[PDB]
Amino acid sequence: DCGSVSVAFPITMLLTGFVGNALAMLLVSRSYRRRESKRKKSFLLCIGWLALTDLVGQLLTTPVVIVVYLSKQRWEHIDPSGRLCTFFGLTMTVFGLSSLFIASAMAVERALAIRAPHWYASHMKTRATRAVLLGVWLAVLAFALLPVLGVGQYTVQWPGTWCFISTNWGNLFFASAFAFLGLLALTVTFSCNLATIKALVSRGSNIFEMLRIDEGLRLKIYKDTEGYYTIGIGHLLTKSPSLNAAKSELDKAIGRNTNGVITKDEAEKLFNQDVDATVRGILRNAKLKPVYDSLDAVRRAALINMVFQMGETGVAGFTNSLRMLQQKRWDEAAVNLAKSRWYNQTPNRAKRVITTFRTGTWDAYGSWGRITTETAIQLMAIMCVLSVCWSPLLIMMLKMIFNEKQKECNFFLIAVRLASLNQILDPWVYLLLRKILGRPLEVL
Ligand SMILES: CCCC[C@](C)(O)C/C=C/[C@H]1[C@H](O)CC(=O)[C@@H]1CCCCCCC(=O)O
Ligand SMILES: CCCCCCCC/C=C\CCCCCCCC(=O)O
Repeated sequence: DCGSVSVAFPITMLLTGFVGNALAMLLVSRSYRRRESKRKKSFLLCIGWLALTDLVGQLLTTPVVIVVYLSKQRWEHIDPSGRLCTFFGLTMTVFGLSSLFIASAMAVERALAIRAPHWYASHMKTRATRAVLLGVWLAVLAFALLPVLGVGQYTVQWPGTWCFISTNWGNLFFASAFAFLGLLALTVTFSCNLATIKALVSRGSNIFEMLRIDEGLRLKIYKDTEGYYTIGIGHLLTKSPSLNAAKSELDKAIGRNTNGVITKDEAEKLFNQDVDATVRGILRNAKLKPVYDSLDAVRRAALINMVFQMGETGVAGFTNSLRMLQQKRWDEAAVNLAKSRWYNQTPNRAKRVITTFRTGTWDAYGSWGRITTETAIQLMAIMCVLSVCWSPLLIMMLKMIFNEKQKECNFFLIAVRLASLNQILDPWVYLLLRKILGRPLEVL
């Protein structure tokens, strides 16, 4: 095929891939080193690492492909020894699997953040995410080093412009392993992305999710530190030690026979009741009432959060902080709240609350604005792009293992070219398209 064999493909592919990935890295560096409030620096860390992984993979492969075209093909002439072909095979496989596993790591992380928000906020440290991206790399590099040892081999592919995984036992096992490793990556990505979208639709009110991150959600009847029956977001059922008395208390509050188990919607209903009662306490308190009225809906949630943690009297003791809230001295009020025994006992919770009072945003807890639909469309796009670009290669390889005269050589070049396109689209899908086309979103 005179059409498929052209130097115009690697030239335009390298050009588009280079610009996108070098710029994605530049924007990530400007957005991460800021030192603000949110610990979502790990999401920037993954995108930044993905851009680097994609850029290096293109810089190491494409110049060789260009050189063989200029020399008038015959890879075996330019490389009589097996060094460049095995190296090319290695660099194609290590950077190919790394892109798919980083895409999967992000999918898993987003899913954990939304499906288990309480556990995510306390268990992370950021050092774990940096170690995972290092570990994934070494595990992939070790697998890619198998033909060097003896398991499988890297051969010259049609039209003699590139090298890849060859398709008795060693060659077939190494090829099958790559095929199943690639399909596992796509299945893990699709599953976590579908789970995330489903959960974004299920999301409750902004107050509900705020206290879920701070206190946690339990849908089964459990005992607290004092031994009292509790459910949902810290809702005490009864002070009686009887389990029967607790199940009948929950059944009265809900309506139906729950038998210790409830739904997120029912937990939100019990939470909304607790919100009504805490507002009653605030309005009845002489000191908390003028503060509550002067504050906006977002800042009121930060006050309700404090009342849930310390109680009506506990919050009232912060006389100096409350006076600054009505006077709208947000920066000064933050300092006085930080100078407390509460801040030292629960540093992560106090930091998220103080930021909500200071900025008047949900930023410390998450997005939840118009970004909730923006993320849904972005996750949907990932699944579409990843499947069209990476499925033909993976299916072609499984077909080759299962065993002009054949037109498989022509389609295999189309298949690897599509898989290479995924690492050109990556900076656009994950960062650049949102950062550039952020204005037409408000227009539409
Ligand atoms: C198998 C998946 C590898 C994907 C990768 C890790 O991202 C590396 C691909 C790099 C491409 C780049 O995107 C432009 C280029 O040239 C590289 C090799 C393309 C395959 C060989 C085709 C040879 C030809 O054009 O005749
Ligand atoms: C606005 C988003 C930017 C997207 C840029 C698109 C980059 C496309 C670059 C090169 C085309 C790659 C060719 C892959 C198709 C394989 C078919 C073939 O070999 O004929």
